[PDB]
Amino acid sequence: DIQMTQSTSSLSASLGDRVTISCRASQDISNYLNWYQQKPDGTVKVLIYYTSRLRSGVPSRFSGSGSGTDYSLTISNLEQEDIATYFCQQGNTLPWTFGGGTKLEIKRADAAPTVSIFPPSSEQLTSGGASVVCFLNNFYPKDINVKWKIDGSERQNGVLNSWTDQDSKDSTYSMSSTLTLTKDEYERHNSYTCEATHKTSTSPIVKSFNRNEC
Amino acid sequence: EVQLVESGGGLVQPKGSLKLSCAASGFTFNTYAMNWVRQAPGKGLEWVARIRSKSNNYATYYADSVKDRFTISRDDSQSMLYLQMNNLKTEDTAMYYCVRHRGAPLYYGNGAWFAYWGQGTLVTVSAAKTTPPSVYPLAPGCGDTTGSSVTSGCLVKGYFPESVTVTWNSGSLSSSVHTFPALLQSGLYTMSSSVTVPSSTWPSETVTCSVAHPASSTTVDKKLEP
Repeated sequence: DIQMTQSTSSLSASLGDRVTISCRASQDISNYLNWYQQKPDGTVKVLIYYTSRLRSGVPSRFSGSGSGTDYSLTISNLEQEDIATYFCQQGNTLPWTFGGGTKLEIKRADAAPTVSIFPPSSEQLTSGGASVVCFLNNFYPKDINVKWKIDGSERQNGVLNSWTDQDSKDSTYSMSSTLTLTKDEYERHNSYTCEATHKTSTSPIVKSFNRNEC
Repeated sequence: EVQLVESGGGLVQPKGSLKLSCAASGFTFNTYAMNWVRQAPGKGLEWVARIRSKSNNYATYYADSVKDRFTISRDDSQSMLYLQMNNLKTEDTAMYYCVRHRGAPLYYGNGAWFAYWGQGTLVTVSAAKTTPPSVYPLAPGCGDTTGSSVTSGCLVKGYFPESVTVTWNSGSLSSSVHTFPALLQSGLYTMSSSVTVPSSTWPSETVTCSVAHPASSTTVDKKLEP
């Protein structure tokens, strides 16, 4: 089979930049090389076919070049809506094979997270469980640390963290942190705090509640 | 415009069977070749199978990975594409896309490419059983306020398989919603969803999450309360 390689699996660029994504085929594919965009929500569309032909309806900032085994997708003057994963595909011989994808992040100005904390619900407590949840919303860059402090002591067991995709509108990220305890463990303590550490602040952004006041 | 709507995705055990469907509209279905293309979670695209038009006697082609296990077929009268999947394997776990082939090669080139894509239907091949989620409201505790905004949520815990859909106010609140990708922990998924609104409009006006988990026939609504 013909192996398609996109040697860069991820990249980060700014609005207005030139973005070049490369694709190499294991053998000559006679310019039967196509490019697709997959948006974060999973929607796929064709951009370019037969190396350089622009699909009707696709903006002219997308162009393709190459011959033989070596091909490139260029996005000139990168726009906000171009956050996506890009795939090449040869159509010369069966099976028709795809490259591994190149994920494109778009930069933006640094932004501090908005932090929200939530106690366990009555419903869950009744069932004998206790999940405390912290949201850190709309921050940049993606790297962020969240710590749980229970009565002032850090707690790491039972914590699970989930980052959103980059927001297609404003290029921010969001993350959820969930601390899951037994009901009996929950009732044993009073102060529940989530602290966010991020390059946007020298001191953490903190949210807290007290069990016996909720 | 072109619509390709996949259905039939769901949980199946190893060595089991499942049939996918795709309902096409907005183009002359019977003049085009059709494909299935798939995508394993967090992975890239893999072409699965092709069926040509009636004018080319419905010639079929398959990727070696699925050959003799999968059968691609079409019903032109109903503008439907099918994929019968037998003797399923763990590594068949994927989102499955219905895909219309490129048109006339004299205009579009001989090389194969994929002109229109559906949104996909998810197939999960796993020994684990279906488990509905527990849904819990995420309400701020009493005695704190920032005058401008409040953020609420729903926690969706301990389900299998993917996926779930959370809507806020029957889809009315779309703009302000974050969805947190599910995480698998000891055989079960958990995810959450958040919505942010004007501090005025709630609690004065009602905010409800509706959580669907089709695999377990569950739909749960949690009205959020102070």
